[PDB]
Amino acid sequence: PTRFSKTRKHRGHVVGMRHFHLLRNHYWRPSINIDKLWSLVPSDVREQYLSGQKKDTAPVIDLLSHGYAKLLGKGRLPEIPVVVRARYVSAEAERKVKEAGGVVELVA
Amino acid sequence: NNHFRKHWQRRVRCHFDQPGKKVTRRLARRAKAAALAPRPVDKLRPIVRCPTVKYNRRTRLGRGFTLEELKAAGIPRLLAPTIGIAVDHRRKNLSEESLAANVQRLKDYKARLILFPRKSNKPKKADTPKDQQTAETTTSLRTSFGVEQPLAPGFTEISKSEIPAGIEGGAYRALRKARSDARLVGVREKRAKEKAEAEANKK
RNA sequence: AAACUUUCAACAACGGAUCUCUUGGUUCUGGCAUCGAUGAAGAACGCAGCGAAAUGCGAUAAGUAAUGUGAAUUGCAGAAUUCCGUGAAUCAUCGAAUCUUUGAACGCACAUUGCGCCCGCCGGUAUUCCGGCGGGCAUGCCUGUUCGAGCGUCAU
RNA sequence: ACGAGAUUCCCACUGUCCCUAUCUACUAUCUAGCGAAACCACAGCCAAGGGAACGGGCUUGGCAAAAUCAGCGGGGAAAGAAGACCCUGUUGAGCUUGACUCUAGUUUGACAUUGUGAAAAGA
RNA sequence: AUGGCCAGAAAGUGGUGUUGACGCAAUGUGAUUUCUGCCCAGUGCUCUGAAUGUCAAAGUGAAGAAAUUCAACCAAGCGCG
RNA sequence: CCCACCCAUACCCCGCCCUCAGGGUAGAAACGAUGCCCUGAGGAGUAGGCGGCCGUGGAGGUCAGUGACGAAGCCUAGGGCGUGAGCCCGGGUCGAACGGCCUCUAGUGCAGAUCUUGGUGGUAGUAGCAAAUACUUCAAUGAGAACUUGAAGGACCGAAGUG
RNA sequence: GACUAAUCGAACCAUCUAGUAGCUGGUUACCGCCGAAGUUUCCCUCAGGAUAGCAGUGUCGACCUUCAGUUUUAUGAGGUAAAGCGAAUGAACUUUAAAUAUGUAAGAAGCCCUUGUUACUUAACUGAACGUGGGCAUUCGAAUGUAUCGACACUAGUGGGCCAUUUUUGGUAAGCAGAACUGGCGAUGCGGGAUGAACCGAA
RNA sequence: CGGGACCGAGGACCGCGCUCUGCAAGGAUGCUGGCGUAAUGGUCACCAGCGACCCGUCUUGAAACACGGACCAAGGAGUCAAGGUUUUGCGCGAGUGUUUGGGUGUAAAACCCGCACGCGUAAUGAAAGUGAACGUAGGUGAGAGCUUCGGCGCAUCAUCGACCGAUCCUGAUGUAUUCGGAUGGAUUUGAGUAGGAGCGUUAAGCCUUGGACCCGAAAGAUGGUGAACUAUGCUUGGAUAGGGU
RNA sequence: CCUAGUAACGGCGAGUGAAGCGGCAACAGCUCAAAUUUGAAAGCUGGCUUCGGCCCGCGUUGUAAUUUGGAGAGGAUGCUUUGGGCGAGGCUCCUUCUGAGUUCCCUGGAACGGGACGCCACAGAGGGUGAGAGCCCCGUAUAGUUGGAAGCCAAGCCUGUGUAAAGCUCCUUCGACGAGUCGAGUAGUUUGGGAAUGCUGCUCAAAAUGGGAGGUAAAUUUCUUCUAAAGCUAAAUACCGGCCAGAGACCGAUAGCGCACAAGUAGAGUGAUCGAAAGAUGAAAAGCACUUUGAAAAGAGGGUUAAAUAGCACGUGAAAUUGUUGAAAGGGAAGCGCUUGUGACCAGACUUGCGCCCGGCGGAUCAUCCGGUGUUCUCACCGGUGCACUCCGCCGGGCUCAGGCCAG
Repeated sequence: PTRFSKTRKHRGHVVGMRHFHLLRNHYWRPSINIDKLWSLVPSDVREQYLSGQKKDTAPVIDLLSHGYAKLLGKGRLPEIPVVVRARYVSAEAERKVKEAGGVVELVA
Repeated sequence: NNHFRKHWQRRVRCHFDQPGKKVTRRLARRAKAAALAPRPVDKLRPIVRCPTVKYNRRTRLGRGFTLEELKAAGIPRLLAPTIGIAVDHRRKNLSEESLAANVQRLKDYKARLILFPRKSNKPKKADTPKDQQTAETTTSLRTSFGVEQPLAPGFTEISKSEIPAGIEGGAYRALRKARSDARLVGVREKRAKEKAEAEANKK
């Protein structure tokens, strides 16, 4: 607004390579850490797994359906076997999934 | 970074006509629906998968059904655009799955289709009889025949008895190995030809 | 003391600010597609009982016909209207018409109301003279018709 | 020879001067009528002091009496003087030259337009 | 004169030109009289006189699997004389 | 060398204004708590920075707002309030609208720009109305006659003319 | 360099165009609270730059720690005056010791001791540094003052100006020209110097 | 113990006290007179004593010079847009943003809808690529607040460690015997991790680009109009006493 | 919209800058050349028609049918498909018509203002009418309702049926597909494509699983995508021109377009061009009869009007500046600040209130109790009861206090 301006108060006193034809769809690969991995489970079923009411069932999580392509290994996981389907995975993330008791499945 | 070094004020576009253009589009759609009644306002579209590795996780509506899809659904290519089916001769079926899905889509549409005779007093065998011509109908094929599952389900439950064993050696090691052979595919072939030539020379 | 100069006040002057008004601009939005050789846009000259302009119109000239409304127009003058009606009006609508000289402008020209040509009709004693009236006479190109030219190719 | 070209001198001649005076007409003047403009912060007597070499206004003095008319050219005003001159420019423009980059014109070569035959020399 | 001097964006374009050396075009000096200090050869003027010394494009040859690279040849002008 | 005396916006005491700082204020008889009560210190200002308020055109809400028994505007040696920008009233004129409060909004505040447009002074009843030889008498007309007319005179152009 | 419609070292008309200027002029109510500055350091200069320093609004952190254009104490520079040489020796003599301002230091955030290592150093486990542990709160170890804290963020002007006292360096026939500190002015009214940028008193 | 001047802030009581029936003790009362209106007070004009340069701009350090101002009314100059940045207010929060579009409507309003997308949630490297826990998300010294009074210790700061990417060195088990890169070190590096903080919006300051606070050049360019003046030329016309030699 | 100020381009850097995907709006597909109809040019312009057709011709150097790459041509095979004519009804466009006070009172020149009593409302948008009007008038809202024209959509209903055309399925075979064009070199220009862009000129100049493209030059071997050098086509998109219409937190006659007016006019310039100023009496002209003075313009009486303090100089009527009247000052400037005085002119303040003691009046809304009601649940109001030593006003006195200004 004009009436709040200072002008109204002052009234009276005045490297590397080049990539030709770059396509970002080649390099699209969003990543998610394992400390966000259980957030992809719906909240009710997630709470049932965390409480321990499913001792005969293991969850399968597809990252590509959630919009992620790579699983990274920041954080820690609970002792629940989880099947993870991903295009890419880091070595620490796969190690921590194996320690938690699940398996990392590679998809395209 | 402001790009105002040309005569930018000569071609400034404002959008005060946004509500009026919405009103005009709605009036045109109402007129089109009234002219097309009782047919739907749009054509049946196939389900296709988006290109590139970024968008190949999601499906959407395409332009039209292929000739192979129409032939496998038993709809002639001259009859198809006259009964609300869009036809695309450019698209091909490189796999069974999309072909079968679109054929089932066409069969569902043909099962739900009501076809009035060209002459009311001379019905034909391919036309819908008058006692079946009355039903509750739809006027939006994009709504009644939308993409129900654009993405795969992100969550599934299995028992721990059927957890897969996994790739031997690890998924990370499998990816590194696949990249290694992809980079070294030519070197192994060249050394194999060299060894074969040496063996042929000194057999 | 007056006059004079200046100041203050009232009233009167000068001038057109202020206030209020707005058949006007400005901006946005919605709808529509319609100029011209069947002569446009523009220009000039004329037309009302009494107008110079603006507006309207074209020698049928502030206009004609047709449809509708239904009693005016107005500054003056002069006439209304059988009012129980083919009917006032500077009325509206508008399908029929008129539409001067020009202008892409078209017989040749135009700084000329200059000079022609072709075919009819009429009038004056008129086979010959004179006058008037009407219809025509640009260029490029297309299709077709008809009349032609050339040892260019042939038949005979 | 010719010259509204620049210069020195001689005779004649005379108000150029000694040295000014006088006359005429039209103005200026006064009246009737008609009637501007330039310019104008405010105004207008001086002397001494007012550091920045400047006072009209300040300080200290001289002084100082309405309203006016004809003249005058000291001062203030007054010069299309916001001129001229000097200085500065990321200055503009005209002009010159083996300044830079270009270019009209001119000149030379090649390709095409460009065909039919000979005679020699090569490959 | 298949020329010179010009003009035009170009033209089956125009001028000089209805012209032809007693002519046309461009310079310098500027009536008449007087009048050409002495001698050259550095800049310049012009000589198709021999050279390939510089030497563009096109063309020719060699190597390479090719892109390409390397060689001679090389007009006018410059250079030399 | 000595005594008294004069006075600055300096110093002392008192009042008031503002700013800053430190306290108090609910089993609320309790307050524009954005208030009120107590105490102390300080007060110049260019460039510059910040805060609060006044005013103008228009918008929403509100004041069951004002008004032909007179809105707005204007004049006023007539008053009241505010440190101030301003606000309010009385009197006269006048004729159709306008205002207060809280938010919203801007083409919002002038002495200058050799500013723009319009209007008006002093100068000033002043400069001036002085080239082309020149006018005069009677009568008529008319409200009014140097510059209208008729007659009577006097002159000028002077035939490359004032024809 | 004349003329080409009062226009000519390149006419007039419209448009691009509200062309550009670092140069000139102007830039609109009030009150309140603060409030400045002129080589500090670096860069090739003038037709140069940044930058230190000085300011205002906000905040935040325990606005915790205290610090200070001051004096004193110890110790430097200035041993320079001075007293004596019945002290020695002879400004350069000294037992002693100036005025003027000036550097450094004056605590628990400190002081040492011990332990070892050293890649420092030393003849050297020797000093010192690095750590380790312990002892020291009996007075926290001069005066005076202390609404004076610190860190961010954002914003602004000025950043090789004038005058003067003192110190110091050079000079001129005489004038004077450089630096360093301080004060005043540019921004400032008041009383007195008759008057007034630089004087006195006082804001 | 006298003589005089100026002032009277506050508004029940509370307190310190004293000379204690009361008081000069945390701020003036008592008595009396005239008048009750222009008498006091105020405004305007004028005289008188004292005081007092004409404003704005420019310049430098400042004056002076210089520039603008005859007078009055109305008009008249830091605006808008886009993009950043810091701060304030608001909503939601590891999410956030309905308004390109669709639905709806009392119709440019309001209300409703969701896919994609932007920003943020992960960085580093030229790239290929790889990608953040030894530990109650670590130790030490501070640190508001709390405490069962032993300590626990937010934000933040200092310091020592740990992890991820990049650079250099070594090269393990294995093996498409030529691939793979574990393990261990050494440097700087990155607003990297180490118990997310952002997204949208409002308001203010500042910065960048646009005519960019307003007025002002000599200029440059594009397309047109003039030889009625004047200059030269062509065609066709016209004109110029009397003397001397 | 996003991609994205990204890939990329750029002296001495100022700067420049797309595209694929993705979401949405809107969707619609096709026609030739290259084939022999060859058992029949089956095609077409024009002229004359008796409206049956007949002629002059075009054309075989190719007009019809068929085919267009998604294919098709030829076979096989067995089923499907078709042409006309009515048409209820609906929509678009001009037309007839629509509710309610001029009721009473006051002010006013005039109610459309104020007060009262009503009414209409799917209409309280707007305008006019002598001042702010839902009901005075035009219109406004909604369903409809008259009359007319031309189109489009359309539920259904009558009839011919297969001479011919058309679709589907399968296949040995065949399967023509655009040349100075593509491409290459060079030059200019352009682009983010100054290593990967497009266009044009000159030179060279193709091919048959060939050719183009696959954003770093080349060779070899592959792969993936289309099928150039012929052509048509609605929609979503643009719009300072034209016509019609509706609006606005816009401007209110120096503003807003140059123009609200006989404005692109008057006027200027040879010309190209340049280009203004200028709105408002009053509700109604009722625009001043008549007399008088002047040659006249006009003036004075007298009129109109609600008002001439509205007189075609016309609503309101500021300032600069001017005249008259009144007051004042003035010995070479005025103007301004502080403080008295003089003269002129003014705003306030005050006028008496409160509380007692008597006397005289005029009334029982005194205290208590009862019932009802409401509340804050113990406080009140209402109805009865007071019978005048109690309450409430009034009128005369007397008393105390507080009251204005200047002073001792």
